[PDB]
Amino acid sequence: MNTPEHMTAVVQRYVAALNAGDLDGIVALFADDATVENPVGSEPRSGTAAIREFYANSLKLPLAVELTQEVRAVANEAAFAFIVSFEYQGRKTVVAPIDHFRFNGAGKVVSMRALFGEKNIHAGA
Amino acid sequence: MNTPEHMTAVVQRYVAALNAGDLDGIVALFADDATVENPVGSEPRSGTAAIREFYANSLKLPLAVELTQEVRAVANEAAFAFIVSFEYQGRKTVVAPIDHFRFNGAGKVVSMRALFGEKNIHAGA
Ligand SMILES: C[C@]12CC[C@H]3[C@@H](CC[C@H]4CC(=O)CC[C@@H]43)[C@@H]1CCC2=O
Ligand SMILES: C[C@]12CC[C@H]3[C@@H](CC[C@H]4CC(=O)CC[C@@H]43)[C@@H]1CCC2=O
Repeated sequence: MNTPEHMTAVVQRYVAALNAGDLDGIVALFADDATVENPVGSEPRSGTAAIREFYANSLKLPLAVELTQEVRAVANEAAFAFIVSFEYQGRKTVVAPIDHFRFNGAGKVVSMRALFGEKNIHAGA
Repeated sequence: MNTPEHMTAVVQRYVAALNAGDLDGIVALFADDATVENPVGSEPRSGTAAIREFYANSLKLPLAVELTQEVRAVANEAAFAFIVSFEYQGRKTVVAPIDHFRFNGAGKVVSMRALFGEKNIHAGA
């Protein structure tokens, strides 16, 4: 069973791996047949290869990632609020999404969706 | 056509309605075949009648509801972090869930899922 402690630990590990640029660390949290929809509304990317490619590309820039509130976890799901800060096109940018994870029996993330829109993307020029 | 601005406005109306105990106002935001899963993992309430009953029971005891961060809205979906505060017989409780709304083309909410676990239910004060 997915304990709240496990799902919370996985969310923390995810954020830590992103903040450190640990690609293998991020991918290791996902099932081999998992799906990533980032952002919500974009083409779903499934399978280890597609997931690795997505994060590999995201990590081409140093990302400062931090949780901004307590993790919500119940049943086999977790949701969390956080910020991702980086410099893009010579402008300080802070994105504030809410991510949602679904876990399987092995405690692996089988589906992740990052919900953020244009109004959650803050570029300070 | 359902847009990000519309969904965000609906989340604001939803929170204001919860604070006013406006059952009709809350229900008016949902589609006829909408569903409510509170909390995530429990049997979903389906249809106007069931949804109304859910909110009637959920608001018997007055709730102070507040968005704690910006609303996230994109492609027919929205997610928001907030708190629900109430007191009963001297016992204060603050619940911090993350809600996920899915909207249909007509701009009505077809799905509401409230993700929170016991770790998100804070007693004491
Ligand atoms: C700034 C940006 C949106 C915010 C996106 C960024 C690409 C990397 C991802 C990585 C994240 O983890 C949070 C959101 C951020 C886009 C590049 C083009 C664009 O518009
Ligand atoms: C049942 C409950 C009040 C109703 C709250 C619920 C937490 C999730 C939120 C989600 C909503 O969008 C509607 C109101 C509902 C509380 C858990 C503890 C409690 O008393």
